[PDB]
Amino acid sequence: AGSRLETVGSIFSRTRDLVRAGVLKEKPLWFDVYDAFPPLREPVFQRPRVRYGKAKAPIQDIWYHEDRIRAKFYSVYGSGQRAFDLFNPNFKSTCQRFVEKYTELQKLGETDEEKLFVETGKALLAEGVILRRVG
Amino acid sequence: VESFASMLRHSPLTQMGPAKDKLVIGRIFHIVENDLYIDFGGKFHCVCRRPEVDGEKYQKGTRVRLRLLDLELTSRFLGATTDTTVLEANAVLLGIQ
Amino acid sequence: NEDLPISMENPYKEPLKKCILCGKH
Amino acid sequence: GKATDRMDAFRKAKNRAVHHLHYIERYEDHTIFHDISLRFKRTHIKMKKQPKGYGLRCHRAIITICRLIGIKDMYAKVSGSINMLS
Amino acid sequence: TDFNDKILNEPLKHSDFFNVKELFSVRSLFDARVHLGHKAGCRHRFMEPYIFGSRLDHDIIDLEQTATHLQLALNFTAHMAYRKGIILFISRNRQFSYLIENMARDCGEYAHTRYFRGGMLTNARLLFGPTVRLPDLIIFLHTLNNIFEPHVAVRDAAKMNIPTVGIVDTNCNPCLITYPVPGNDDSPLAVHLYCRLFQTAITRAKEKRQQVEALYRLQG
Amino acid sequence: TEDFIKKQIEEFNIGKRHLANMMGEDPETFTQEDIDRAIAYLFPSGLFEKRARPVMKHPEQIFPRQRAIQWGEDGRPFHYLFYTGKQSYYSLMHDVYGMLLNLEKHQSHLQAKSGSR
Ligand SMILES: [Zn+2]
Ligand SMILES: [Zn+2]
Repeated sequence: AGSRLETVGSIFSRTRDLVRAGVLKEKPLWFDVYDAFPPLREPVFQRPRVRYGKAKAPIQDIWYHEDRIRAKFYSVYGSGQRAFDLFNPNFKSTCQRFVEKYTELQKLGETDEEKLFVETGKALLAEGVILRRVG
Repeated sequence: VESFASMLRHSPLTQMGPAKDKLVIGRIFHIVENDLYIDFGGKFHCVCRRPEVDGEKYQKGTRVRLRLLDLELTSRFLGATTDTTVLEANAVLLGIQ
Repeated sequence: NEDLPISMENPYKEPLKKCILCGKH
Repeated sequence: GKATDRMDAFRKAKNRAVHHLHYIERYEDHTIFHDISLRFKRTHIKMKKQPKGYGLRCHRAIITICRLIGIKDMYAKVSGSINMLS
Repeated sequence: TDFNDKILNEPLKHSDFFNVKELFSVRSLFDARVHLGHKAGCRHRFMEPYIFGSRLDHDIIDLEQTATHLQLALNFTAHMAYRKGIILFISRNRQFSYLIENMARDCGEYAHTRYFRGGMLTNARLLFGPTVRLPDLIIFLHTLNNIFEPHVAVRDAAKMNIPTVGIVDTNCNPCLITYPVPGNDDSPLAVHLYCRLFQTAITRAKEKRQQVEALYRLQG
Repeated sequence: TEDFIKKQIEEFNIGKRHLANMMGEDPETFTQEDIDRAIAYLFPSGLFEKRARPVMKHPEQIFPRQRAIQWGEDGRPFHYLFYTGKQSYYSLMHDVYGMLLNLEKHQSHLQAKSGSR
């Protein structure tokens, strides 16, 4: 056999160096498939560490402006009576109807957020959905 | 034409925002003797119990109604470097449809 | 492209619960 | 290799040591590629590159195992703790 | 003896000998709920190059290089079964343990989703017998065992000079995982997407194995 | 060690023939209970433990079972769950959980399509 030192390098490195030194008299199969078709990252062993000090994570938060529209929609109406069906791909709920109407009303150019909100309520009443605002 | 950011900008999980008390429908895929497992979408499932009302009506394949408490329910404890999960979400049951 | 998220200041954030005697003297 | 009798411990050390192997690339089959100065917990090992006529100015264990790698020409000064395993 | 040399030399010269670009798309991965993730408190450090971002402390996998990861992952597997690889589906999870054990059965291969007894990969030479062909490729579906630690066969297989092409989570550790793919490994839709995918990669490889065997006995 | 099992079965057979010869019977009728009677009379051991007897039986009780080789010349395991080591027990457990799963499937689809030890 060969090596069982997983911490020396990647498995391709040790197998390459070992067959190239020629103690191994038979080249393995996955070696030819490995140097034929390589992976993106060499899988070399790393001890993990711990963030100390002012280091933080470089994974961002995911927001949109429609999330801010949903914020005031949820602060007023809560969840609408339409229960979510998360198997439905195009489930356009009252949040989604509210925000789509809000975007095509921001396409009018009313800077005032309250008349946008209220004309959005009127466009949903013109669609036919009863608004359950906690008055 | 259809990118990756396009698939999850208007995806329903981004559409509904935070899962604090929202109505959701979910189905049954496994039952053990007292308990029914409610696969409502997202990563995990939630388990609940048969209420006496509509007792054998809650069967394998029926839809129910969920109140949607938080989706994973993890918390780091006193001396642990990482929080442990439960692989559950554990919302509150209402009824059917 | 335009569906990329934009780094902003975290909506849906609840306003922090004052104590019961907070604005009082 | 650890046992209660000697010769089976020798057997154990040989048979385990074949399955644990490095490969060390040697510059012109006689000396390392550059100089190395590190430590293993207390043992400041320190090696410098040497030309072809310069022999092994090395510690006795380093003499032996550098003979068994195939290195021939090196200098080495080890100080602090001199434990053979370290 | 050169016909055997030519029968394996030919597939090493194309980026898809079996054309595995078609076996999935980015739409099906999104529609099998692979992009979701654990809490960001359980987020692991090596996953920061394999995560798109965080949605309200739920972590989203960058699904673009996931496909690029899966391209070589399926390329590695199906090239191996072309050359008669022994593929071990090690998946220590008791929610899909019944599903996987027939997946290796109806693809003619092997699986070990049970409790890992001690000297399995390392001390094979008396646990199984004096001469035993160990698996040449080991696929992981769940790299965490049921105590949320690295499963020991991850540490054992790469120690045994054997490559591992796993499904890696957003809380796992893909250090000795040679061909990882960042994917959800928890939902039944996602693991069924996997269990259909690796089933296709073996089977598409095996029919193009048998035809070039017929190609030697085509002329002679 | 399988060749030793063949030699032992043919030796048991020809000893059955010679027991029928010395007992004056046909080799076609001289049976196992009569074999036990004859050899039990012919060799009177004075021991209390019955495993320390003169024994000539069906040699597969006399010999332990030599295990089946799980691989051919190409070395591949024949059984799918060979690499857990306990192949037979875990295979049986897999089949029994399959019988229970299709039985649960039959109970749900029965609601959907309606001494010993
Ligand atoms: Zn206060
Ligand atoms: Zn896992």
